[PDB]
Amino acid sequence: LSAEDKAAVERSKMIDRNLREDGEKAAREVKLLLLGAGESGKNTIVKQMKITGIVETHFTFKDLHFKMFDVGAQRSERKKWIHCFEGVTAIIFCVALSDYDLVNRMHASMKLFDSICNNKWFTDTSIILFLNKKDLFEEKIKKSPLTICYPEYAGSNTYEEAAAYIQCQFEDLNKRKDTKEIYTHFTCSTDTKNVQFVFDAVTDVIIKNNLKDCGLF
Amino acid sequence: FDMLRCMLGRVYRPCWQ
Amino acid sequence: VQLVESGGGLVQPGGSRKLSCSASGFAFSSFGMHWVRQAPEKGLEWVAYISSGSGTIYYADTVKGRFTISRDDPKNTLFLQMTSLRSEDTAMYYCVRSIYYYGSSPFDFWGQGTTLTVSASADIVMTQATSSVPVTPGESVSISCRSSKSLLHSNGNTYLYWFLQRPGQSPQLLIYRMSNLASGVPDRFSGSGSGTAFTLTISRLEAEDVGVYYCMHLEYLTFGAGTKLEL
Amino acid sequence: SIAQARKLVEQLKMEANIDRIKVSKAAADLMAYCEAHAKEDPLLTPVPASENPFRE
Amino acid sequence: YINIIMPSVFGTICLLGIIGNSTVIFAVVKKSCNNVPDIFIINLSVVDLLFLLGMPFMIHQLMGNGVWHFGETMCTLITAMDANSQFTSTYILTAMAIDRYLATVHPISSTKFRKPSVATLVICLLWALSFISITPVWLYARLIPFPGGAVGCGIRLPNPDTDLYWFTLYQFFLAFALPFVVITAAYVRILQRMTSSVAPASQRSIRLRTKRVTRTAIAICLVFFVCWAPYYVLQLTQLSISRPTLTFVYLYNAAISLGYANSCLNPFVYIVLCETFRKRLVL
Amino acid sequence: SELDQLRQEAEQLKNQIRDARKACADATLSQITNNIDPVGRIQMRTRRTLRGHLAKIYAMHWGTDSRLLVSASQDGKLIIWDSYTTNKVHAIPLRSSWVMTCAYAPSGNYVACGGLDNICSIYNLKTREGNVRVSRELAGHTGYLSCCRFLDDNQIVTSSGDTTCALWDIETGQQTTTFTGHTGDVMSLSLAPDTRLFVSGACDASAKLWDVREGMCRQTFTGHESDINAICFFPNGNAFATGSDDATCRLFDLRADQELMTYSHDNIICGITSVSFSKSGRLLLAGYDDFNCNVWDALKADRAGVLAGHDNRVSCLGVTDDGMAVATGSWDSFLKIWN
Repeated sequence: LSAEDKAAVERSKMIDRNLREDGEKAAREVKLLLLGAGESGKNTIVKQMKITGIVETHFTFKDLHFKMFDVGAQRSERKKWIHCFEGVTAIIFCVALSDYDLVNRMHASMKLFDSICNNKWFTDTSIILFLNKKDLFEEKIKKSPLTICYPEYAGSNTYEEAAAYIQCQFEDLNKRKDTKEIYTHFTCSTDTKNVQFVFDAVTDVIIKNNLKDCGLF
Repeated sequence: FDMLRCMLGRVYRPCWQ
Repeated sequence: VQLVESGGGLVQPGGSRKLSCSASGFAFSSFGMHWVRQAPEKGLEWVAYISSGSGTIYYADTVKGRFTISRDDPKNTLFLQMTSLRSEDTAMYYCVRSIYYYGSSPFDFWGQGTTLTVSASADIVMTQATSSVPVTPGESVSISCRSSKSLLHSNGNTYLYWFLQRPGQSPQLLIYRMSNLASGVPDRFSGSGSGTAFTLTISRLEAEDVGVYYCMHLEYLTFGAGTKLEL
Repeated sequence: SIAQARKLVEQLKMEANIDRIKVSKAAADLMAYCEAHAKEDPLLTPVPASENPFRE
Repeated sequence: YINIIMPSVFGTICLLGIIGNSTVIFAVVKKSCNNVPDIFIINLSVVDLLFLLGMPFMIHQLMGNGVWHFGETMCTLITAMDANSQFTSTYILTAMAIDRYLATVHPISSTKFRKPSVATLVICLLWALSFISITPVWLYARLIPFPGGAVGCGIRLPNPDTDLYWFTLYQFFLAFALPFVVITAAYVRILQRMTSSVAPASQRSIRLRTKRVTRTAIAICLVFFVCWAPYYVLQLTQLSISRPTLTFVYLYNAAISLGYANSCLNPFVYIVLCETFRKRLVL
Repeated sequence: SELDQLRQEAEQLKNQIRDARKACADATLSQITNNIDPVGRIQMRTRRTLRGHLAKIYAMHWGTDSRLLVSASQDGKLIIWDSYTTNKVHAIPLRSSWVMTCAYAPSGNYVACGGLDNICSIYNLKTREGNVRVSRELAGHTGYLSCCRFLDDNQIVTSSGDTTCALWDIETGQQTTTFTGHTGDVMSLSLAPDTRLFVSGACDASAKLWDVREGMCRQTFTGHESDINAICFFPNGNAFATGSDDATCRLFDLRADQELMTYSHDNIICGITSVSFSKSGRLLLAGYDDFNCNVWDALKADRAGVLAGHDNRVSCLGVTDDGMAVATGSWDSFLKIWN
């Protein structure tokens, strides 16, 4: 038996109880990741959803705590730490609409999106696509045809067709359409329009995960 | 071998009385 | 790390009393606590113990049922309510903190204590003999203790403790498990034993070690008779 | 710039200034060290459960 | 001959139930639990296993010379165990349906009243409710020597030919009336309130998820209906009859076989309709 | 001078180094040690199992007392496990949940953790208040942290993703010495028994030996062809073995500056995550991406045994000082002690 190890076992049980409580609290809380091209509007969406290394921003919306991670200050090898984010609820990818002629920048954004969407560590996570600088894109599209970036765009030079083609081209990069979602949204200057879309995508992913766990899907 | 009695709830009930 | 005691004073026999202990400077939630009673002429006596999670509460043979002990983690206060007191409990109590894990040092800190006055087997027995041992500064003094039951557990750790109580001062832990020296004490103190007889040795003795030495943890915590050093 | 190239060349020269021994001598030394601490190793040779602290 | 048709189908149904329950138990224990659906499915599996283990006594009471070999003391124990297993099986099924409804329709608020701490409590509550529901069976089930030469267990009640109404209606309303409508309503509400404001549009993934959820819900409802409905409809129709016609006995035996088939192939429905379970099956 | 002239000089120096290495090699280790009797099959069982974590375990270090080990996981908790009694001595709540390295001080008073955040936090385990506190925070790195390992109670060498290693001082919280010889980001670190030299492996398929006191790369080894994720130091101190992503583990030595031999198998195609040596050095336990772990014969390059108790990616592997047991950690939130 034991003489003084009983108190050690009691302490271990208390630590186990605290760890279980903390783990349940963490699992109840949704986890989000941010990625995209340089100067794509991450500093803008951070200000939209009001609150060196990884920058963590925490906020509660509709009785749901959100954990958001920004990785833009690490000039290292991405594949050595991309697996550390496996299991995130969703990934927010931001691409500036008015970057089709900024040289090629849209091509770099497409390359990054293809690399991150087809990555073996994110084969089941959902992607939330944000398109920033919509007003600048609308101003530029009148004077600059979209054919400069995409030479095969056989369409009009209006905002609606250009935006639809951009969304279709971005969604076509996904080769895992079986069990993956791409929530494409256009940002707005008015508040409670981006956070609402984030909450809707998050609750859709939560419903999907609950259905998968219950065995229905 | 010719049991054709009255059955109720997976068991044989005493039938009409 | 401070332990302030309250609730003492003259009480008529057969009444009730409440003892309160205030803890500050350390995490009280994750620390087990003990109550130690010392008679005006006798040695230390164990009373009760409560764990960190407020469970596994133990009482002495003559304390069980009569006394109750509870703790308030948010309030950082220990409550010891006593009922149906008699003339045998006229003594000052001490509150001792203790955390139990691998490499820990239980009974490391002792409170100042408060005086309380009341108006008119199958347990390990520690004798330790040696009521008085005259000493001379600069010499070496050895303290010997004996236990009825062997304290060498099957895990290889012997549960033995040495306490030093200077006159008009709270007891302090010197050596725990008869081989590990407590933090904050001079290295001249040494301990050894064979599981039945235990020896405490002091080298280069000075006037700061004058006091009464107490010895003890396999089962529920008898103290020793107490060896007093006269300078 | 040329400072990085110069310091790299200096580092390569300092590395080349060291002395090396034959691979046979190092292999023999490693073999002797491995063979000396063979019986006392508790992983290469299983220890009886009496002296094993991790016995179930 | 005509006397070897019932035991063969009963035995193959029992074997299918045994193998399916064993596979589900092995898969769940190898998965580890801390998941509420896992606890619900493991409890349903063990309940179905107990039901199939108790089935052969009822079958032997039916097939053979019509003689209850066991004693009268074992009569009540066996019938209470079987009826409890059937009632707690349907209770676990409807509770799992309610849990799925809560998880799907309420994705945020359901995190409060969830977790294995509440799952075990609701399992114990359902078991207690099943005990209460089968308490009337415990009073009954005294041995009835109706044929005279042989003896078969019977649930003879006071004021005979009058308690048949109360007992049959109580069993019907506690087995195939409330749980069935609850499961159907829960699945309908799950199907109606999928997705979220049509945010993901109507891409391939959403279409596949909707189709799979609809197929699973329809399959579960069809399995629970097509098997159990004949049994209780025959038990209700026999309330107004006194003697059989050499065919109603065969229909009742077929209904009992259908109920046992439901209890046996429910794990098969769970395995087949779940893609994650089938993927786990290969290792 | 001109860039082309310096590049030609560097190429000439590399050619001279290669010629010196080739002319100094006469007999391979395998043909020298073929006369040794084979180790034979080795069977190990899971004596202890630890299941207190709730996330992916990324690091684990053994204390010098051979009794307590610290484990790090993405849940943000560091647990000091009791090997014998399967108990949790302490639980450390991390300010940053991203941790991929941990270390235990030789004296046992302090522990270190690090990860995506650029700080190797130091926690004091012997506080008077009874609770662990953040003694120091080292924030001089610019990349993700890979491994910071203690040298004493006041010094610690930290390897980060900015291709530079540092020698931190705990008392002052400043980089006493910075090593900038690597071109790729450093991933693993190891210390010699005498604590005078250390070798680090980066993603540029090269391992460099550094001096703690002086502070320059004495030797570099380019025997691999892919990223390096694991490295360990031989107990003798005259050799070291490192892993890689090309399913090959190579054993280098310091006094000859060349690769003695390599460990590889056609069945194995995944990379190596953790490399550790036993007390004798005969057995080389190397982690792999797949769920199992392999034990290699150091002097014969033979598969001594396979440890396949896990069901996910094995991340951290360690051998205690006395070699009594081996602890293997994986991403399935389970820690297993083998013997």
